[PDB]
Amino acid sequence: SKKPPNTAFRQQRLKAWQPILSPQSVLPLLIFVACIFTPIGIGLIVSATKVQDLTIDYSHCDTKASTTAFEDIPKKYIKYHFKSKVENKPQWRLTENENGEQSCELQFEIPNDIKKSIFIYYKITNFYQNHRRYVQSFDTKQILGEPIKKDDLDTSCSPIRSREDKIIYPCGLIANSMFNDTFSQVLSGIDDTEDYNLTNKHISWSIDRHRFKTTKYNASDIVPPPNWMKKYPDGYTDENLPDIHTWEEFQVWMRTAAFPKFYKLTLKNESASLPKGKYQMNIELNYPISLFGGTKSFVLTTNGAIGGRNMSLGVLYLIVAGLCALFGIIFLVKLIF
Amino acid sequence: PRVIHINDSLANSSFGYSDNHISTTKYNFATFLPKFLFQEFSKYANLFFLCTSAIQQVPHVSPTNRYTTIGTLLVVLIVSAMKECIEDIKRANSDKELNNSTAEIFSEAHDDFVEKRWIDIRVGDIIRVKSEEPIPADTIILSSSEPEGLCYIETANLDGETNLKIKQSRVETAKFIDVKTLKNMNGKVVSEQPNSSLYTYEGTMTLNDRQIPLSPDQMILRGATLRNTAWIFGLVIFTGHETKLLRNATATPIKRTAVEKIINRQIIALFTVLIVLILISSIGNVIMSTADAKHLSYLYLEGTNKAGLFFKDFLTFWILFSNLVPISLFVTVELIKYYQAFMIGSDLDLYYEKTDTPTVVRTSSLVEELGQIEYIFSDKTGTLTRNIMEFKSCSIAGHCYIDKIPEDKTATVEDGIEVGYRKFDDLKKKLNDPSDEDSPIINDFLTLLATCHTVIPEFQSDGSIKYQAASPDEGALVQGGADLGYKFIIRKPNSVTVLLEETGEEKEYQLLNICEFNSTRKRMSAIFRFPDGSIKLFCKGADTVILERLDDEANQYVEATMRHLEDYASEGLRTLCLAMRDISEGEYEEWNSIYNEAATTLDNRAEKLDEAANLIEKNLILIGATAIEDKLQDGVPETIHTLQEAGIKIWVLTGDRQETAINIGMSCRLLSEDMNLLIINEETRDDTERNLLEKINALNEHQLSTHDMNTLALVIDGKSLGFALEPELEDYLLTVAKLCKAVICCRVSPLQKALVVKMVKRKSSSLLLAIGDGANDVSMIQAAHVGVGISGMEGMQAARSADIAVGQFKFLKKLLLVHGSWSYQRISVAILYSFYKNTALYMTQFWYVFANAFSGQSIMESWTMSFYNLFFTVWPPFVIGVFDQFVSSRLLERYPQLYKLGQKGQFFSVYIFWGWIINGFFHSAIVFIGTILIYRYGFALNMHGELADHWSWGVTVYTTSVIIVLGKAALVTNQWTKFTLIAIPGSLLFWLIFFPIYASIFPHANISREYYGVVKHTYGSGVFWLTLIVLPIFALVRDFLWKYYKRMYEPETYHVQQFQNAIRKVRQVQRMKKQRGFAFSQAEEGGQEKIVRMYDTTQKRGKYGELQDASA
Ligand SMILES: *[C@@H]1O[C@H](CO)[C@@H](O[C@@H]2O[C@H](CO)[C@@H](O[C@@H]3O[C@H](CO)[C@@H](O)[C@H](O[C@@H]4O[C@H](CO)[C@@H](O)[C@H](O)[C@@H]4O)[C@@H]3O)[C@H](O)[C@H]2NC(C)=O)[C@H](O)[C@H]1NC(C)=O
Ligand SMILES: CCCCCC(=O)OC[C@H](COP(=O)(O)OC[C@H](N)C(=O)O)OC(=O)CCCCC
Ligand SMILES: *[C@@H]1O[C@H](CO)[C@@H](O[C@@H]2O[C@H](CO)[C@@H](O)[C@H](O)[C@H]2NC(C)=O)[C@H](O)[C@H]1NC(C)=O
Ligand SMILES: *[C@@H]1O[C@H](CO)[C@@H](O)[C@H](O)[C@H]1NC(C)=O
Ligand SMILES: [Mg+2]
Repeated sequence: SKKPPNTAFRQQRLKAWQPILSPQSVLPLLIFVACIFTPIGIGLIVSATKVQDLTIDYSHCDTKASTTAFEDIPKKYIKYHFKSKVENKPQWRLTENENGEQSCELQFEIPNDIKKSIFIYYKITNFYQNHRRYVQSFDTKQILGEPIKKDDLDTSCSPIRSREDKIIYPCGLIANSMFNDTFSQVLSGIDDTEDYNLTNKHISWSIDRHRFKTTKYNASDIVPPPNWMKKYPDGYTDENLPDIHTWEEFQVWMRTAAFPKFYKLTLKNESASLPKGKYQMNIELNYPISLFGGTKSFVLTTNGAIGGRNMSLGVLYLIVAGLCALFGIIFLVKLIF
Repeated sequence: PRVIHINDSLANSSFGYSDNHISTTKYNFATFLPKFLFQEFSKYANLFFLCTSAIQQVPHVSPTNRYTTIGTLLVVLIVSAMKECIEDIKRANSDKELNNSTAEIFSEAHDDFVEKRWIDIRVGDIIRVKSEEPIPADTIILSSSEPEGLCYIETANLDGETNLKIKQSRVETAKFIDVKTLKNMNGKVVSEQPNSSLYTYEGTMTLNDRQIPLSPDQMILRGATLRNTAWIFGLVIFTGHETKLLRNATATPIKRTAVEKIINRQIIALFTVLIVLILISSIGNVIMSTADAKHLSYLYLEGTNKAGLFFKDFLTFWILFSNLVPISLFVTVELIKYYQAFMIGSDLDLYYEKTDTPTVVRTSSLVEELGQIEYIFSDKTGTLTRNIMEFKSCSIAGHCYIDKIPEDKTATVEDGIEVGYRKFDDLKKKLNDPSDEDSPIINDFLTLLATCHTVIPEFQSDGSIKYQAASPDEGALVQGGADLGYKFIIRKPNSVTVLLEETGEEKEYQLLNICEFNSTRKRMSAIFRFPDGSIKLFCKGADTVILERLDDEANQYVEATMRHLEDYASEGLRTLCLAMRDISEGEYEEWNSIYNEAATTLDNRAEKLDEAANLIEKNLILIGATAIEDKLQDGVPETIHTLQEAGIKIWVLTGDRQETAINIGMSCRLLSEDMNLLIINEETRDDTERNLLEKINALNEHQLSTHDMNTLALVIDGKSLGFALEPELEDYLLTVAKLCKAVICCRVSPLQKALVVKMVKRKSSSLLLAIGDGANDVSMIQAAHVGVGISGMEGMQAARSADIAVGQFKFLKKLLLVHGSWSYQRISVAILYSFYKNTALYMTQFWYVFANAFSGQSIMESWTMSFYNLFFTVWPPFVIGVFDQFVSSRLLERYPQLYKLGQKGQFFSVYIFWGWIINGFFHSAIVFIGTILIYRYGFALNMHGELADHWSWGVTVYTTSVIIVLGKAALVTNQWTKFTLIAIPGSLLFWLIFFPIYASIFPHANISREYYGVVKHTYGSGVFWLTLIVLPIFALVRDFLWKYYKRMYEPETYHVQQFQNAIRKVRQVQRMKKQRGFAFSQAEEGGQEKIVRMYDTTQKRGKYGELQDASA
């Protein structure tokens, strides 16, 4: 009437397995690990050394480049990895226009046919996208397009949301600090070399092109952010108002980074392959590096299976398979002694 | 004083007395909120997170959202309140089976005894208690069925005394014997206040224009049991919680276990890691934001003052690092403690089949205290003994006779003194031979077994005869006598008759005079005129009183009897020497005149009848001696030997007399042969301080070996224990009690059984257990660290108020050595893991402050981090502490010295807590440095050039820290059942299914809006699935090598006479070598004088029940 049942679960005698730790038990475990991690580990190294890239640090182009001819870039600003050997170092010159705005023109040689897709990034160092004041500083409803009034704005976009009894429309530290350098959408071939057109469409994420919708503000109650006031000197009108649904360079910047050294995508070309030739990229210099104190670069990678030329994952598979092939032998060392 | 009217219930409730219920429960409906909150806030993790959740409410401070830690705190405070309520309900319905027990209650409108419950007993309510029924309230008897309205009560729950006490109703009230005349009682009863003084009472009843001076001879208490009488008609006075034995019994107190006191030190040891890492991260925020103020102009930093946003960022790192302290640690260990109490109460080896009673754990907060017990404070009567006495053997004419012979102790060649054993059929063959000369001296021995008593015989409806004895010693002499023939059948007011078995003759002996047993006399005697006409005196008593009254001219069996007593007392039996003398006709009439003038003297007759009794008991002839065995419970001597091998020191605190506890201690092998008794029997407070100092001047003058300390035993009376607990003398007592093997305390009050446990508790760090039964040791159970009660044997009150209620004493072996040492070793590993599990995850927030300019940005999502403590890593702390037997149950019972691993606290310290927190730092620095070299610029994906953002990397940090901490629990655990397969690799499969469903439903409800594109760019990416299977193997490669190295190598276990001639010269030291152990359970308040004169057995029952008139 009160007797507990004699099941093996109530009497603490469940069927159980105890780990046998012995040099005949854990030895085929350590061999199965170090025979399946080494085809993976060298497969992530052979994929990372097939990525071809070129990184030109154009940070001091407004200071260390003459405006007359094509001098060479100092080699401290150049990193590059290709299959074939390069023959000419990349060149660079400054160019002012009738308005007085500078431009940095980088000429470079690509020594072999790159038959993968070509992606143009810019690298920024010493910029804290991951600051706690910075990550949360935007309005979610304004990105969706809702005409939010003043006192129901997101209070985390606090120093930049309202200038003169108005609404800063892309409020926040993120949209105010947007990278302004305009990469030219063509790699101009110099001599006996064709052009290479580069698309700036489908650059951002696919969920970003949905949630970034055109605004339902009417361009009379909204002011640009204070660092956009060179592109919009008179302000916001119904004509010059930005459509952030198709502004896919703005969607890349708002997708913040994890670390103070990051890439951002600008241009891509999936359709064709660029051949060997002397190309030229022109960069309109609008973003000063005295704002954040780091460097800005120009990247011309291709993609691998794990991203780019990053050897860290394949090495991590070989340190682990190195320890699981070391201690598969040092089982036999301490036993005999 | 308390005024009680008789037979009007409306007038005796306007004073507002208590009812008859008792409350066992920890809290009522009123005191549930303060007692549960004080129990939870005394844990330091629940007090820290109450302060953290207020720090999240000041705006712009918290890195996560503001409802993150108050939502986790309300979950664990609700699960902790559910475990408390489903125990206090089980404490309330097991309390309900007492209040709903049967009690016949007189109803004045009905005018008959109607059946009701106990709880319907109000003060002033005349009840009726039948035979062998517990008394339901503090009751004064009015009349009874026995002659002159008497009854016998058993007080084995009031104190430990194993005899019966006569209670005699007043002559003015004993006429009310019928139910129909019970409606004429009109008056009042003036009683005293409840005072918990057991043996004193004063009251005055005015019944029908006449005063009645009441007495403690007219009052029966609640714990007592009415025995050897048909019924009584008493009215109740105190009831419920104002009774004399349940005044100081309170509700279940908060008992903070010793492991929970260690967690409170490892939380203080974790605040000093918290405050350091807040200070490292907040002085780097002041340095960097003022040195690089021209390089952080895109943050639009204010720069108000260096002390203003020091504090505003002091609280941010307080919140970001607050989950170093585990929030789900205390409610995890509460449900390991709840479910271990469930598996204790479901064991068949702790289930008593005879009463159909399993063990139950009421206070389940103390399951792990059963692995650290260092002192067991036991009770004797009912706990160690079965409260049954049986005539074991007898020694007559220098020969011994026993039921069945233990063959090593058989009839051998003597040393001049015959030792050995014979059967009882040889006693029959030596009796029926007129050629053997022992046959006259055997014949007057067996008739002394069936005449000299005060047992009253009552024939049942069958041919079975029931012997009704006050003292259980002389009740076993008649029953054990009658099994050898010469059955005592009936008793007349002036004679007894003995029915001989083999001849069928019924000889009748005239009882002339009887002499009462006395503690100063240590003997009792009776004079019988035989059917021959020749009178004869019989006598039974102690050898230290009998041997001073002998004829050395006559008997030759004396030195053969005394050697049989030493063989009996070393076995543990209770002995009694039997002597007689043949007094002729003329010597009687000059003595009876001397006896009559002593008896008819009104005053001072207590000490003059024995001074008239020793004038006839001078010249006796020693027939021989008896041996009565007080039955112990089964498995008592094997449990005491096993628990003493485990390092536990057994103490005995009993309300019984001293000569019984030495006998039971000799029988249960606490005491032994070749052992010394440090007896402390002193009458004043300065006589014991001499006795405590005279022993410690002698037994610690030289350092004692561990063999010689096993020859010491402390025996202290309850009056000397009341003086040796004065605060000036408390340390002299523990200095000799810690060098003795066993401590016995005799005749101690219910309060003194608590003040001994409260004295070892505050003078040492050892954990104490107190096992007992009945309400005389209920205060002993509230005052211990673990209180155990013996379950229902017609007198349960300790097993209600206890923390564990076991079936008998032998279940203490498996409860401590198996279920106790498992519950300490499993919980100590489940707490060191839960400290580690919140360090391997939340310390990636600290290495991130060097990579975000000391801002305090969260590396992972706000709600994903609360699910870490609640869903995905809550099962391996549970299953390690529950289903993982670290060592076999067959090995813990076989080698009891493995219990000392839990007593020293080798598993759970604060120093070994640092080997897990540093293991949490090392695992957290591999997740961080491993996932910043991968995902270097965010350029780790292959999705048409797209990059992994801040939140796609934060999911890889969260998931890698889950596989690391589940892979650690897969190496920590010892035994892999099928319930570990749902916990350790089944909470990884839980998170890998929960995450695509949580992050594809909840962002559309504006909850966790950082996950809009994370599932495509984590689960669709090849770099995420390759990170999860190489970084946990990289970080647990040291834990797989240390666990393999710990298995093969580095193993742990899971001048004799110079003192013995010096210790005897102290004042009250006795040795157990030639002690001739005498014990008789009769008392002076037992009423053995007049009950032999008042009973006619052949007279049958009256019309009003089983009532018999006084036939004197
Ligand atoms: C690309 O992005 C660059 C960095 O975000 C940006 O450079 C900044 O541009 C702003 C806008 O012109 C500059 O702000 C100026 O501040 C000076 C004072 O140092 C003022 O002359 C002026 O502020 C004025 O403030 C008045 C009230 O305070 C206001 O009513 C006036 O309208 C006026 O705004 C300028 O605003 C800033 O110094 C630039 N440098 C840095 C390091 O921040 C580039 O212009 C931008 N380029 C393009 C093409 O968009
Ligand atoms: C690299 C820094 C690691 C961080 C430091 C660290 O983890 O030290 C604590 C450990 C304690 O051992 P475990 O935590 O495996 O538990 C052991 C338990 N008795 C069991 O049975 O599992 O010490 C060693 O193993 C010493 C080897 C050190 C070798 C460097
Ligand atoms: C990718 O680059 C190739 C160049 O290698 C582009 O192909 C050229 O596109 C232009 C369009 O103005 C045509 O006039 C040329 O004839 C094309 N050349 C070849 C060899 O096909 C291609 O359009 C680019 N993809 C884009 C812009 O999406
Ligand atoms: C291709 O590049 C040329 C060079 O400037 C440009 O004129 C043309 O518009 C580009 N084609 C497209 C489709 O943009
Ligand atoms: Mg008892």
